[PDB]
Amino acid sequence: NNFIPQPQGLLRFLNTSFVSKFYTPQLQLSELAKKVLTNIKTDDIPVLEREFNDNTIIHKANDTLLKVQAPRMYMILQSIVLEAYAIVNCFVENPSSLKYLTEEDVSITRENLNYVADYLGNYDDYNSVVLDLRDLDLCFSAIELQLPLIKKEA
Amino acid sequence: ANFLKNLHPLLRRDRNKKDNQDPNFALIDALNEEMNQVEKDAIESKLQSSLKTSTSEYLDKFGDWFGVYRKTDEKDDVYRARIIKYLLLKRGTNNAIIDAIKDYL
Amino acid sequence: SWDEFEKLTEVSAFTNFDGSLKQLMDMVTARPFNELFFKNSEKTPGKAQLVLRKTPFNPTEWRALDMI
Amino acid sequence: MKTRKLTNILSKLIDKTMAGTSKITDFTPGSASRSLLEAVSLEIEQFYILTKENIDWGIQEGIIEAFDFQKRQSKRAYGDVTIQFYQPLDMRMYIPAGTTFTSTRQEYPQQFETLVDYYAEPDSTEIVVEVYCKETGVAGNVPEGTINTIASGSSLIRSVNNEYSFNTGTKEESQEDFKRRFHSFVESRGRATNKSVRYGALQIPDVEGVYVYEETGHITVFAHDRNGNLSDTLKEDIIDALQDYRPSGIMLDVTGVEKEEVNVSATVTISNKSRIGDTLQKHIESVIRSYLNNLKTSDDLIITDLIQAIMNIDDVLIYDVSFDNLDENIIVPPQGIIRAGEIKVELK
Amino acid sequence: KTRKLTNILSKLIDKTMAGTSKITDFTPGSASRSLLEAVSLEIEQFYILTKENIDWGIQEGIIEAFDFQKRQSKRAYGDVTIQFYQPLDMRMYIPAGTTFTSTRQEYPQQFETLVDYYAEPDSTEIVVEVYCKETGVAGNVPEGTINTIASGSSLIRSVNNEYSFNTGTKEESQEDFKRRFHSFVESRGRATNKSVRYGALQIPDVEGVYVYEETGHITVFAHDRNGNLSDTLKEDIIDALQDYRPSGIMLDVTGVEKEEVNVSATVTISNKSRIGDTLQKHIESVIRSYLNNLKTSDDLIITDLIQAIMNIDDVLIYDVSFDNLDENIIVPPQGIIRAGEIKVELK
Amino acid sequence: RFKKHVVQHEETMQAIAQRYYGDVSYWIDLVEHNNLKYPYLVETDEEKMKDPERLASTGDTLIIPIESDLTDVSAKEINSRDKDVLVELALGRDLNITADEKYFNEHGTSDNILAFSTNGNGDLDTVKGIDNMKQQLQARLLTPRGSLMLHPNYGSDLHNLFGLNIPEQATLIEMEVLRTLTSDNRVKSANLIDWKIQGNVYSGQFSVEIKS
Repeated sequence: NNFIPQPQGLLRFLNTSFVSKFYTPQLQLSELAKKVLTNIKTDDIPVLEREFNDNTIIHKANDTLLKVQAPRMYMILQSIVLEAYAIVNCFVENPSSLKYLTEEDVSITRENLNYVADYLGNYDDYNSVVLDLRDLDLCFSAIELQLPLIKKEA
Repeated sequence: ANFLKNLHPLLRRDRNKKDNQDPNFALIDALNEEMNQVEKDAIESKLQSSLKTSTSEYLDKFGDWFGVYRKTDEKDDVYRARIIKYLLLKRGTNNAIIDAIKDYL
Repeated sequence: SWDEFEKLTEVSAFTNFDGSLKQLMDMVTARPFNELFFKNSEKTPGKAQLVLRKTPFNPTEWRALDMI
Repeated sequence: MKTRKLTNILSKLIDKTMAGTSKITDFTPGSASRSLLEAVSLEIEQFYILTKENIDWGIQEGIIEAFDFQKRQSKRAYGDVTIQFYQPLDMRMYIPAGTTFTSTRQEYPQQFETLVDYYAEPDSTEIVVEVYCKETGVAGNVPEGTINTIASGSSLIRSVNNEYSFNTGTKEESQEDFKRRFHSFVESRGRATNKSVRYGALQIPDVEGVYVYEETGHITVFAHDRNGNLSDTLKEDIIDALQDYRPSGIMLDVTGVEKEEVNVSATVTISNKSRIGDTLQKHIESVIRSYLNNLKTSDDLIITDLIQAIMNIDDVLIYDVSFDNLDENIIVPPQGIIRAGEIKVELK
Repeated sequence: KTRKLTNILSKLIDKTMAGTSKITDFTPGSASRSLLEAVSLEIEQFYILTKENIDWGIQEGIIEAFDFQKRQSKRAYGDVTIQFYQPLDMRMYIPAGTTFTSTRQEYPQQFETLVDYYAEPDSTEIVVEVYCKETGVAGNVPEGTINTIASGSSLIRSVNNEYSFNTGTKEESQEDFKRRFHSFVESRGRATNKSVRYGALQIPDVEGVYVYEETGHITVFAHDRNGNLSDTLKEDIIDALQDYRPSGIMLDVTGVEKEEVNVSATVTISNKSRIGDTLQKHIESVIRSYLNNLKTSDDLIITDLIQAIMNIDDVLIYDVSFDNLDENIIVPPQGIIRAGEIKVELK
Repeated sequence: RFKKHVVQHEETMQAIAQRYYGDVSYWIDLVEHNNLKYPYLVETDEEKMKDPERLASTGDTLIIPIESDLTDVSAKEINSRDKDVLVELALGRDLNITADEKYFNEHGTSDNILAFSTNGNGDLDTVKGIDNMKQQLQARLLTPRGSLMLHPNYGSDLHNLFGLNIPEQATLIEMEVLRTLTSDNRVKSANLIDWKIQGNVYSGQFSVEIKS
């Protein structure tokens, strides 16, 4: 936010029974997501006047009927994007945001990511969305192992 | 494609007759069964890849591509014939328009 | 090149009296801000390529160069 | 061949593995066997997903190949410009094709060029010529008054400006657009039909909006580009290329277009009492202009469609929308086209 | 701040030269230089000790006063007893590092003895403390698992641990340590909307609590238990919020009501050939799911319903209207929208 | 890499740093690798009883990282807590396939021999440390050179070297075994220690200088 703007669509998207045997989800919000989300809600953030890259996962979620068919699952997708968006920001810019994220907060994202993946797999409509999130499932685990080690290094 | 072939020279590809239980053989058999099922599913996709034998969701996709919409409680055999007839629709002449009454009877 | 920092240009063909295209090429390059040289096309072996890119002394552009 | 989630495949594989022994039933996350099975199941699921996507792509490619109805590539942007002279012209000058036009604005460095020569009549003061953008895509849709200079000597030219925006510049057609075009083509095989004349007139890539009006003994065709201005060359090309679909025993004419004007006033109650400034009003007005200008002659203005278009913004921000003037749907005449005029938007 | 060996040694040499005229040689190996170097090394070691103490103090010392416990990856340990066939007749030796292997094959855990123990001349039993080799929770073992000793003997019969190993410890990062303290400090807030919400959520069977605030009275209602609120839950939660309510401000607790909505909508489709039973059933299911998922005190805006229903497919839907829905329906704070009866007509 | 060291009686950390790294000033960073409190070395055993994890005494094993890895913060963090696990991680971890150690020796240069096993409970057996290195070396020696389906040139020509048990064939077999053992970069070198040929059976032994 401090350095460069963000797309309008992502800003609009971010601001806002079934159970898996292996996975047990929970709604524990990360500490970093608590503060970053307030900035997105407030107007103090640059934003572009045009949008591109329609192949992103955000447009896939908007196109499908996940909002009305499964708003609870739609809410979890926003939570995953919120934590995912914040951890991208700190490395590129604003290193002061470090020492506000822990391995437990990142670990629970995979639990929610796998929990919603099973529900999306019951229908063939969400194949594109399932193909994207599974790629990030292995991405977060690498960050979890290195996050304690990177924090001490910095 | 065979999981027994091209796997490894030294790995034991047959169960041990000395003892009934063999976790290695069970794991190899399970992996081979899964990959053989995947191979059968891939081979089974040949019918689904052609309009002449597409069924279920694939035939619905074909109808959507051609613009012919599936009717409620319509089977695949009649639906394919209806798609073929509609693609070769004969209309414009007075006799053809009169002959088209059979679909509106 | 630096599209953002460079405005619209009206470079003339006859800027150099009876000069070679290389002499006119130098004016367009505006050295040392842009590097120009002839080298083999690694991406397409069997033919040459003409390179005209911003100077690699920038931090990110320095990282962009392949390491040997 | 059917989609299956990772968990079901993993459970089936674990159940198969457990047969014949009981020295394996320990599948905690720390176990390496569970990790290997998870990786295998993930690869199988990805293979199934890619297989389904490739099957869909192959169906599309077969549809392309069978009827030779190739997808439309990137479409060039073009429009009109006005040339202004210092003094009235005394001699018939010549303007060869390929003359470049460039915008002095740094935000829109895209160039334009001509294709057909133009001759300025004697004792003239202004002339209108067509310019075609070299680049194809969204960059060609520049705002109004973007082209300022001809990027040449311009000895007899003071300034150049465009009174209308560029809308023909569009990206590659999506899958849905190609599907609709193919459905129209399939339904268009029977000539001497309105749905057939629709495809016959729409076969030219430049044409976007098109409508056909029929009477007892005459057929009339109404068509226009995205900008909404028919051209003589387009009419000639339509006449030349439509001979394979025209009715044999009935005359056909391709002409007629009129810009119908309407003023839209709407009241918006934002959920957040704060941030009700004029910037968001300007953004909403621009969105409404883009929506209304995108309509065609065949389409007609609908209150519910406008509500859906404006309410594409998240419902948390905009809580209620109402129209002070618009209360009933408006039926566009076949020759005319509805589009934005002067729009006024206010909070309350 | 801390100073290195070189600075202290140079200061000592300079002061010695300033004060002492009898000493001029400072070659390596000199007794005086060796003494000064040893003193400087000890001073630097004390400086490093103070540095480590300050690091510990800034990291967790200030928080140690408050009620919380720190973990430092202490390896698991517990008491273990050993028995013999007959009473001893000698002082048997138990050297440190003796490995007490786990009898159970499924448990690869191992333990070692840090300190030596001397058996009594005639005691038939003795109890010693043993520490695990591996840290973390993995070192925990259930009772009756340690029954083997590597340094076996004829007199030794068996080993057993009556009490389980409870001292297994795992260390978390500083952020995890600080987050619990922040939660504890934040929980102490009272007489506010967020504090009242947190206090209500502390008690089990409390979810989706909504608070409505006014200058006259404060009303709180919820549908925590299966969409309904019981009288006993109201009695229990009234007492709990006494500590959380503002002083001198009335507190009220009530139930949650619902207002079913009857709608008979009509939809016009551009391509009438696509209509069918499945399409209308899906549209009705989407409408009823959207109407069911409404937040508390959320007005039923017709514009939002139009946007939701028309967002299913822009190309498919061409016009929409409602036969039995005049305008947006306003609801009280305690009401929630529900789907009573829904009908969809295709044109 | 890191050199193992044992605390000597009445020894100080400064001398330990000076002996290996040369300059005693490096001891300030060396203590962080061992993860020790201010009582770095204490002779009294009961003193260590208060906190054995964060203390060291006589007879305990220390870690001596090389100079290049001494300054790395990641090396410090890893060596602070892993302690004895460093050797296993340094030599790696792999699944154990020596289900029948008695059987695979009877069939040299024969396929379908090795197989997985089970240790602990409900989990496939794994090997680590020097045992993993020995298992990998044995598998490489048994594996023929050009049989694997990927990354070829892995194995040896031991199956083809059977001959007339003459001295030149014995030296050829020795050289083949030495090349096979020295293929892995982890092992420094190898050399024969004894030769013995009697009748129609070849026997011998080799020594390998494994790093660390």
